[PDB]
Amino acid sequence: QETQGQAAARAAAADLAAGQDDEPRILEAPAPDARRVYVNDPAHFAAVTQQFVIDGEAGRVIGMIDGGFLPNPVVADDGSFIAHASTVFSRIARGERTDYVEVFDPVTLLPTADIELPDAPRFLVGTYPWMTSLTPDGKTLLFYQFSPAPAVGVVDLEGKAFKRMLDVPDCYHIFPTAPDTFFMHCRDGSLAKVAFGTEGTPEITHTEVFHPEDEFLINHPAYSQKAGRLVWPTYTGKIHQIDLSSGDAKFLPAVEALTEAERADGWRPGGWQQVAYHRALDRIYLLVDQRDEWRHKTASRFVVVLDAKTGERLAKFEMGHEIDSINVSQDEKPLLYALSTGDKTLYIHDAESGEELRSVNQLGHGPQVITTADMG
Amino acid sequence: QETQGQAAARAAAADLAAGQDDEPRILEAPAPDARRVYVNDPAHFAAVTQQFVIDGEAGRVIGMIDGGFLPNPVVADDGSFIAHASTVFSRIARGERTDYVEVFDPVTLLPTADIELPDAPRFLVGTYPWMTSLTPDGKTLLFYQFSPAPAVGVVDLEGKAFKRMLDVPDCYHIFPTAPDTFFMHCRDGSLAKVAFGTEGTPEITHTEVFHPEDEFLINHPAYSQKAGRLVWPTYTGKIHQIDLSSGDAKFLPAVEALTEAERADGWRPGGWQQVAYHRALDRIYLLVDQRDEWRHKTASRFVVVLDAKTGERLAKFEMGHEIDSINVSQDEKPLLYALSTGDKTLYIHDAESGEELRSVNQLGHGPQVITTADMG
Amino acid sequence: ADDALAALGAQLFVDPALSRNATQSCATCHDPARAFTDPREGKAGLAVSVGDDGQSHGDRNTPTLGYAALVPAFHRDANGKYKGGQFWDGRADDLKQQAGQPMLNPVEMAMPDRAAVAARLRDDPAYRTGFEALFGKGVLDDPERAFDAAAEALAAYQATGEFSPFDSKYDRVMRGEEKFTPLEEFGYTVFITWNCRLCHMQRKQGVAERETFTNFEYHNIGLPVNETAREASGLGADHVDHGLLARPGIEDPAQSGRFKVPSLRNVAVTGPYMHNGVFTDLRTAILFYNKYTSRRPEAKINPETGAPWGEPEVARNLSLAELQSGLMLDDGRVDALVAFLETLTDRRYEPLLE
Amino acid sequence: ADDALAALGAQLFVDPALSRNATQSCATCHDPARAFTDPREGKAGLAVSVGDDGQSHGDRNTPTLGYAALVPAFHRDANGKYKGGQFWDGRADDLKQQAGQPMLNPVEMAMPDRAAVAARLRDDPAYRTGFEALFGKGVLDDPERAFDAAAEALAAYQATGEFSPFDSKYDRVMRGEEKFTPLEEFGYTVFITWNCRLCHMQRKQGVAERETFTNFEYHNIGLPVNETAREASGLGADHVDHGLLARPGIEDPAQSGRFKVPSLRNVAVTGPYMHNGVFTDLRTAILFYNKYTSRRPEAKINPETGAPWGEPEVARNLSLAELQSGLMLDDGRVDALVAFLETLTDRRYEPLLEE
Amino acid sequence: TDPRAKWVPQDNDIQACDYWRHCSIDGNICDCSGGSLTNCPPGTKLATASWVASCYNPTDGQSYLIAYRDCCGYNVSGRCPCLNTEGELPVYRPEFANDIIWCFGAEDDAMTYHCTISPIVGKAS
Amino acid sequence: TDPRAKWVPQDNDIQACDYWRHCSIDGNICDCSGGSLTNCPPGTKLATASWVASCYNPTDGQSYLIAYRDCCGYNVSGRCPCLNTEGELPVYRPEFANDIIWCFGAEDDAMTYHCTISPIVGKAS
Ligand code: HEC
Ligand code: HEC
Ligand code: HEC
Ligand code: HEC
Ligand SMILES: [Ca+2]
Ligand SMILES: [Ca+2]
Ligand code: NA
Ligand code: NA
Ligand code: NA
Ligand code: NA
Repeated sequence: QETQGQAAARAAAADLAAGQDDEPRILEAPAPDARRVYVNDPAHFAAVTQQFVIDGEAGRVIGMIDGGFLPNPVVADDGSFIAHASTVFSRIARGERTDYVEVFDPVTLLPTADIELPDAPRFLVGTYPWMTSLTPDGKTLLFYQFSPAPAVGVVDLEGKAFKRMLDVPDCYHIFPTAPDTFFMHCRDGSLAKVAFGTEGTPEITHTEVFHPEDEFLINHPAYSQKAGRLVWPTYTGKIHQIDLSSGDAKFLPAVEALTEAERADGWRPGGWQQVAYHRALDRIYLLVDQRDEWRHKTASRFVVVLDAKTGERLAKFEMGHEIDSINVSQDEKPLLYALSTGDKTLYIHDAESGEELRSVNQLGHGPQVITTADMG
Repeated sequence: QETQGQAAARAAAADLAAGQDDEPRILEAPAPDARRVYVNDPAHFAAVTQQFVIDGEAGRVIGMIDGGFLPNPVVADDGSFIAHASTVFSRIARGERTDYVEVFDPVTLLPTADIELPDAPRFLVGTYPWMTSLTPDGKTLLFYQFSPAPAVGVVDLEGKAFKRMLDVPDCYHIFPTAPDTFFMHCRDGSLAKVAFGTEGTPEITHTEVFHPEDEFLINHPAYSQKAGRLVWPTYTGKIHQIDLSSGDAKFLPAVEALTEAERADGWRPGGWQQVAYHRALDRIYLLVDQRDEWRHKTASRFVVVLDAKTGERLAKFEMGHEIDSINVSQDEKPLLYALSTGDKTLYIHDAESGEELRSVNQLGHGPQVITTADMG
Repeated sequence: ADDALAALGAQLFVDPALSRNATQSCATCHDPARAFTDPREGKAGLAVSVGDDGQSHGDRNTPTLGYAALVPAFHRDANGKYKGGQFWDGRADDLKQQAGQPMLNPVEMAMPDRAAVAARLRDDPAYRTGFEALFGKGVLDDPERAFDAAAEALAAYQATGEFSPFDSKYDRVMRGEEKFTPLEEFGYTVFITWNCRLCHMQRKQGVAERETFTNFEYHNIGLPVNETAREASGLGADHVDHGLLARPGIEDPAQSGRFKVPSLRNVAVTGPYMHNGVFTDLRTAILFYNKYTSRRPEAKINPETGAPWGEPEVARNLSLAELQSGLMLDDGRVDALVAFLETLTDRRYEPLLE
Repeated sequence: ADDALAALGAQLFVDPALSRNATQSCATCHDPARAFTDPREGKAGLAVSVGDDGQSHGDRNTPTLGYAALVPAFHRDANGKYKGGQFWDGRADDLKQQAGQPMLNPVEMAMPDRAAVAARLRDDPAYRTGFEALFGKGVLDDPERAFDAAAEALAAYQATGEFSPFDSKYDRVMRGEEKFTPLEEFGYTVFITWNCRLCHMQRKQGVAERETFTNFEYHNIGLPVNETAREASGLGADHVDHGLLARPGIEDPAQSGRFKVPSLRNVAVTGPYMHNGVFTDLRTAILFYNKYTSRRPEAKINPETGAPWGEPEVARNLSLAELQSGLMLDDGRVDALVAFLETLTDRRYEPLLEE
Repeated sequence: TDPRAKWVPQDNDIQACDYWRHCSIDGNICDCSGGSLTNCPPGTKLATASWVASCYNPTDGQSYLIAYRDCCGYNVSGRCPCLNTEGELPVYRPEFANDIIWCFGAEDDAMTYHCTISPIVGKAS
Repeated sequence: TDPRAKWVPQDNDIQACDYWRHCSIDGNICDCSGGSLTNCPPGTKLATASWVASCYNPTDGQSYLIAYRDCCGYNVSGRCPCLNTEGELPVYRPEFANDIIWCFGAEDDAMTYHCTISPIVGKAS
């Protein structure tokens, strides 16, 4: 029941009473672990933004990272580093644009690489986790470009240099599967495999169309690079699962997150990060609520949990708050993270019981994106 | 009683019905007038900030201006231009610091000058209006430097160039009185008159000491350049008045904003911009409330109005809100401006009756500074 | 009377007696079977039309007469932008002032003067009847009155519902009578969200009562010379088409190289394209706009030639603000635009789509 | 025992019989009338001290012995920072290891060896009684035992209240017996808000029981050579005082030029200043720090000479992080700091404050 | 106020988030920062790009195409924030997508979001 | 909670604005963004400059000098904002003035305000 602030007050009183000296210094964040959670605040399109580095178990902010206009955060699964692609201007929001990649040490938070992206090539959009992506080996960062056309930038983090833009078809999002390979979702309804050697035009293969034109796949699918699992829900909560572990796309049996009776009762997924995927447990988590069909970006008060293999519901939680985004830790007995944009608060739940354990408030102006490293 | 938003809905509806066409374009702000009011938002020390340009008569936002870290706003009294001194960094709040002055067209709000200030010379402080100041002719901007020592930067707005730093004594604030002359308030309890050239040590002359070391003169005195009147409250609401209209300092009788009984009962000034001065009316407005002596930065809910000549109280307004800053328009039948940092709302009052007339909300994160032009 | 006036213009429109050697009428170059354009293959293909002498070619593509009646008289609006008038360069104030000009154009119908026109009208008993009933006895004996009256009849004729039926698929879909196909709806959506609608819509905002997919403004979109058409024109390789700057009274150098925004109605059936008919295909006309947006090497290449588009005839006054939109049209979006523009075909021209 | 050991040290401290020519005691260079410093004029003014031979000059200024007993024994803390010891370079671990060295130093007291020292102690009947009562019979017969015991005695004497009275105005103010003047209080506030507190306060944070205005650390503040002192010492134009690197066992080149932070107690009366006594005036020592912060031309000029401060003797490992504060001390704050430092004078030396 | 409830358009106040023309608006209403319904505030730059929605007008029972254009080159206004998604589709259908910063074509290559205007560019269908 | 009421120090929670050491704090408590009471959060830079206040400790009845130090180089944390002014004097007495961004001496010339630490430097007098 003793809060972190109270324990700190007693320790400081004990130090003063015992005459214990200590040097004012710059703290190091604790070593990255399974329970570390990052919360990004795109700040409702503000020119500058903030990332919050949080200890999930303590419910404590252990560090922060400044960003520019709608940055894309990435977190290496092995915990070795974090990074973002960011955007600044020479006069706040006006003048010369500089797009750039920064890599940070994950305990000092110090920038270890600052890589300028030529010709201001970043896609400026409400933050989608998979618009910027690390390759599994972590030596390459891939970012999406919309203007003048869909394109994918190759950033070498090892050599700390921009390499080139890749011409792609009318496709969206970046799901890396190998050092030289990533998948995209295309307007025509297919996925595009993009294989890029160190030189030339990439080899682009399409799969067969896997969803009809009238079936809308959300902007925030879950992707486990280590499982090669792409979990893509539709506006109705229908869930597409694609296995990419063999290096090619294999379409798993489609599953419904809601029942037909619930769908008729107006139950629909809604929010920002509406889906989480736990790799070890092979488990899908979805933000749902009762809502009109075009209120798809509003907060949801419920989470449903289903077996990815069979699509049986394992649980349904009443979250107790207006939740926009969810994610989970990738350790055993995982935490369920429930982020409220409206409350600016990360709510930390036990993923098994759905019970609220603790919370971290005051997370910016409009926090939206939760990132966890898969370290196991 | 019909709101601006309703009136606009009505007009837009009539345009659609009449088949009236219009071209989507960039608006001009209405011409600078006596009831234009500027609200700056230092945003509780955020790296980037906003200024709100407001029509006080309609209670409408007519334009905005982006700024960096704790910029200093100035407004030309004749309405010809606005300017600020501002600070940006190459990576949001970290990296290379650039200090610079911008001058803006008051109707397009476009920058007409961007003048770099060498060696990052700006004083970074919670915004005090008189830490950066225009000469009466509006050709020169003067800014205060604290580090490594008290200094005053001279910026030529006409030539759009930085000129020089001036070494000054242990003094503070800048109150210009002539093309080449300003006054400062000194630690020793005197004022310093600084008469400067393009080169050469400036002619620095101390007035007599005018207050004891245990009277505390607030960081936000009111200064009417056109009247040469400096209105300087102490923590207790005692007001020092200095007449600089002759070009030399003349010390006026001190007045008490609060009665002895009020002072005995805990009445003190408090807030940010605690004092306003109306030139034509020769009236002093002071933010006051019942408070502890060391709660001098908290909001006040009352404004006292007094005759600057006699010290006679003309009114005590109950503001009905938590007010941190006041100021007045400088025309006949002036408006009393009452800004709430907590509510992020500018409350617009009739300065004669004290009655709230209208309000402009959503003014940033922690708006603190009100500026008006004296155009008469 | 207004019916009779049009009826007179209907006669004059198909009358070769208004050409010097009586070989051509308005209908010869404005073929009612090809949306009032010219089907004849000349020295430069369909880019430019052959006059009455059988040899002379123009330097400009013959535009449709469909919906020309909806264009306002030439004027300068409050924004300083010239709008309306007739001809690719707006040198004619309106349909009336334009009508007589082809008649006296030596590279076109080639009548020596108004007198010669009057003489030809006077030779026709039905014209003496038709003109005099409308304009008074002895009208045809006065060359000035006869010429002006003929011009008014043709203008009146051009203003009939027959030239502007508004019965295209677009028009039917906008009356709720049918739906666009998936591809057509995409095309329409692209058209109104991309830079197209900045010039090819009547109004900036609101809904037009009679949309003709042109704002009537003048723009230099930076087109190259049409080599063979310029050759066929005989105006010389030294010649520059200065567009709107050619209108008498227009002196402003900022108008050099600017041309009237054509109406996109019947665009699918009125190729080749642009003021000089340089592009034979509709898809090419669309793809041209990619040269200002796309960074792909293929955007610099005219697909009809496999060579670079070519330098602008007039390198200045390009509408760069509008043209440099920051977004490239992919092949799917080009397909969609073609599909949408095909819906702008009048009912009677729908069989021409194949 | 505690009283007696110290009392024995008291005798040795004033005894010139511990110098070769018997002209010189500890008290000669560490004069109780001058806060245990050397009032004698040499070839380099009061910068360096003249030894027993009457000709040899040292290369370092003679520091106060007052409050030296508060300094911890030499060690390296977990921060990798060396702390404590005795001598400007901390080459002696503590007071006991230090005490005997001036006795054997040929530029100082100049006794040939421990046997010659033992011999002098043996000659005094009072020492035979005093030493044997504390260390056993025949102590003065064993050169090693006698030298070590003399060291012990001298160390014990320097640990008495005599050397660290804590009766300065500052101490009285901290007890609430009196108040600072506005100038002193300003000076105090400046001292604890400016970079001074980073090196001249015992602790990083919290409150010290027995503050002596030093963290006992080693810092190179970038001082020049004292030319007349270096000439007088005879060490050569090519000689470099490496400070802490000179201590045997210290091999780390980053310790070159670093010296022990002196206690600021009695500073107003122990001029001249710094390890080589380069500055005559207290104000001048203070102004030196402005060279790292001020941009004014005057800031790089030594006001005592009218010439630049000078190129650092060791132009590496300077404490730039602490020195480059970004804020210059104006004359008012210098006046204030002078006034504060003067309150650090032990009561018995308050009469010295006028000169 | 029930955020999940079917959106109810009104035609009485352009500054409120339930004004009929804002049916797929994302960001801030420009009328609250010195613009108007269909004009940009001074100092900002008007994009030529747009996202589109068919917004039902309750007044005349007609559905209009609103082509939302951004005013760019300023930090977000922070006044009258609104987010509606009537007929809003995912990013792969960008013409209907409203998370995108449609600042393309703006003068001085301005790409920062300040606010959005709501002009009618046609009748639906 | 009555803002104009006399400040009431406690010694049981360092993240609260009434914590005794925060008597003249202006900005944010570093403990709330990855620092601690007397240490800066990772990635920020410790200023060497400071402002002072005599703060009464209700635990031991002693008044201590708190020399506040800013952690700089980051945008304001936005967590545990507090502003107290016990003994706080105007700018012309800068050693007691808390509006000044006391970032001087910070590594890399960092001068942006992130948060403030509250270490004891002596006893009051
Ligand atoms: C020799 C072929 C030819 C004949 C015969 C001809 N035209 Fe044309 N028409 C053209 C060409 C070429 C242009 C464009 C010339 C230019 O823009 O300078 C044109 C332009 C026009 C325009 C302007 C349309 C627009 O969008 O700007 C109208 C109206 C017109 N003609 C009507 C007529 C009438 C009436 C007649 C019969 C008197 C006629 N034409 C005879 C080829 C011809
Ligand atoms: C800057 C204004 C402007 C913009 C933007 C614009 N156009 Fe045009 N368009 C013109 C003008 C002017 C011409 C005539 C050019 C000439 O011949 O000199 C033209 C010609 C055409 C033609 C040939 C029609 C004919 O009768 O010859 C087609 C087809 C066309 N445009 C389609 C488009 C499409 C599709 C887009 C959007 C991708 C577009 N335009 C963008 C102004 C514009
Ligand atoms: C010739 C003058 C002279 C005499 C005699 C002398 N000293 Fe010193 N003392 C010095 C000098 C010079 C230093 C500093 C030298 C150095 O740092 O290498 C010093 C340093 C010291 C220190 C270290 C102080 C500190 O703060 O680091 C102590 C303790 C000391 N002396 C005590 C004694 C004792 C005990 C005796 C008698 C045995 C004595 N001194 C005799 C000149 C003298
Ligand atoms: C970087 C740590 C550091 C800082 C910061 C510092 N000092 Fe020092 N101080 C020293 C060291 C080390 C010496 C001895 C230098 C030497 O002789 O090599 C010293 C010597 C002195 C002396 C001479 C005392 C004597 O016995 O010779 C005075 C006086 C002094 N400092 C005052 C100050 C004042 C006042 C400030 C604040 C402006 C200050 N110092 C800042 C470490 C520091
Ligand atoms: Ca054509
Ligand atoms: Ca000395
Ligand atoms: Na050709
Ligand atoms: Na002309
Ligand atoms: Na000397
Ligand atoms: Na050594």
